[PDB]
Amino acid sequence: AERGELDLTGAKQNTGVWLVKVPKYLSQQWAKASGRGEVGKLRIAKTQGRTEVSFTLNEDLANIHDIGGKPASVSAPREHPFVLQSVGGQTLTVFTESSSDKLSLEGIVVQRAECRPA
Amino acid sequence: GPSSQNVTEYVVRVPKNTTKKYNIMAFNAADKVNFATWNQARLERDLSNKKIYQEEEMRKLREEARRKKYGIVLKEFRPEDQPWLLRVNGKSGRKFKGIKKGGVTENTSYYIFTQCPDGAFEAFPVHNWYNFTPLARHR
Repeated sequence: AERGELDLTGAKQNTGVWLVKVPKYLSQQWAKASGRGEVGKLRIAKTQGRTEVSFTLNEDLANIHDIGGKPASVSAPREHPFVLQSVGGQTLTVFTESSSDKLSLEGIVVQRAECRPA
Repeated sequence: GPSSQNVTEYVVRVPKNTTKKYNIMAFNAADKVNFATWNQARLERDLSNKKIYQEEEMRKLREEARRKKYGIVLKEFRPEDQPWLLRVNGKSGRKFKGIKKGGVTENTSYYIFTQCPDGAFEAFPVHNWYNFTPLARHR
């Protein structure tokens, strides 16, 4: 591991990651997390030739509001559906640059998606 | 909806603690990049433009001053927007130049979701997105 070298373990280990487009208000809500830093759950439900992916905030973040206080029922945490997209026509890899200047290939993007507002 | 379904669920954490910045390194399918062939690689900022001079333009009737005056400038060096140079497998291997993608923001941004040992996903914002192509395509 010398200066200027790119650590390759990740890529050749074929470690996979997801690349997701997230609405600004949702990522802003994620910033309000505390403790362990949990924000919610990612759900993947498969039926016959059909897959539904979504993200739902946890109880803590579902109850922190902006100037408004939410309206009707205050029901249950809202499901944010994912719109799955293709990655086949391109090779996307992730590389990190640490505070110590170390560069490393962490993994390959195996799935792309866009998280839609609820 | 469906009477039966197979479900997988994951806790998601979004760390604030991160001594690492996550970036995207993208290759065009046409260049057929295969990591199995990578034995070693270097990734360094290309500072070649640092010492490259460019001509910048600086009473008479305007229609009498067709010939403008020029000087030369040594631009402000922002190591951040300098391209990356990726060199694979020594001096005889492939070389790519990395250029930052700039169709900048709207009301969304990209995150990388990576799985952790405990099974949860951790999401990190993408810092920068680079398109990498063979050095030979650059002039």
